[PDB]
Amino acid sequence: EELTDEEKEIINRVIARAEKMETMEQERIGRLVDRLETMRKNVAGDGVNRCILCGEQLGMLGSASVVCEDCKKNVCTKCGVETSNNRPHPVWLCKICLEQREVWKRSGAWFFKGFPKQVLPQPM
Amino acid sequence: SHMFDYMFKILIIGNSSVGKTSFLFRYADDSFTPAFVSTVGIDFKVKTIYRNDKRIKLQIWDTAGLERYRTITTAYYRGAMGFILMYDITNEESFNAVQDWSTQIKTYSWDNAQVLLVGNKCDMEDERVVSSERGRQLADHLGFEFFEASAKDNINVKQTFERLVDVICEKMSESLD
Ligand SMILES: Nc1nc2c(ncn2[C@@H]2O[C@H](COP(=O)(O)OP(=O)(O)OP(=O)(O)O)[C@@H](O)[C@H]2O)c(=O)[nH]1
Ligand SMILES: [Mg+2]
Ligand SMILES: [Zn+2]
Ligand SMILES: [Zn+2]
Repeated sequence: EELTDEEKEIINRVIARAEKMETMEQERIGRLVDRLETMRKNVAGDGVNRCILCGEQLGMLGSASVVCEDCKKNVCTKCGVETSNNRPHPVWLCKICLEQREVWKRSGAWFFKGFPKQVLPQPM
Repeated sequence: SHMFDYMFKILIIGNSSVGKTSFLFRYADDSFTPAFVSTVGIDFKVKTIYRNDKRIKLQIWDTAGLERYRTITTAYYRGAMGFILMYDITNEESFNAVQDWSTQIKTYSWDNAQVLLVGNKCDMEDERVVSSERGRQLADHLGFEFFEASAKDNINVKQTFERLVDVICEKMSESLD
């Protein structure tokens, strides 16, 4: 490597205001993640005979049903969202997985396939 | 939680003096300065844009090209979603270095990382030493998109960042089934 006079002083500043931005980013993401967990805790069904979200039975009870492309469980058309692009046979998503995707995108986790930790401290 | 949907981290890398910072100051504040103040390590700017029906906050990092700050600048690669690898169209060496920076990116960054090869200073057609056909040819060989632009004469610069952003957006959209 090499030495570094006050350069560190010039760099640590950038670092400092970058770490402050990281704190706020954790709060923005934190809220999104927490809201999602709450939704998960409210699952009342099993996804087999009774819808995974609400818990109402499916079948001859007059409740239409579909399978969610992401969690593979059965969801009623009420707790489900028909997604559609430019191709027939659209995929369905239960409300929780739809929000899951929104979180995976807005937080950047879709990139790292998870939440990473960039610990770049300041060289005193 | 502020007013935006996504936040893309972008790094601009390449040999010293190729015009990385200028490219930034022109996109952020729209200001060119013939002066040359080599960047100390790293620095960044934030800019929110509205594109593809989404509010996107861009955290654009400007890295030092000198081999001196390699370790500190490479440390910030792993967080990047997109790179702008530029060289001077009037400097053979900076263009010869591209292959290396490409390696540098493969090593310290994730896989989805999108890369755009930018040949800067296309205003200095008098001192041009690298032909468009060569840059393009290299870009195709590295799997990168190619743009020739100029910070000084605000040309093809916004179109560079906008292509980066859209490229990243499409990789996002592709990462979901
Ligand atoms: N003619 C011309 N000159 C440019 C252009 N962009 C930058 N320059 C000049 O190129 C020189 C260096 O610019 P910088 O933007 O400082 O380049 P840099 O690579 O970020 O420098 P390092 O931080 O040391 O890596 C300056 O003297 C600028 O005025 C351009 O598009 N055209
Ligand atoms: Mg600079
Ligand atoms: Zn239901
Ligand atoms: Zn689901």
